[PDB]
Amino acid sequence: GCYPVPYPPFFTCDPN
Repeated sequence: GCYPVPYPPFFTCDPN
């Protein structure tokens, strides 16, 4: 699952 974040990178993704 990937969701937006405040701190860069703005793209986050889980290890699963």
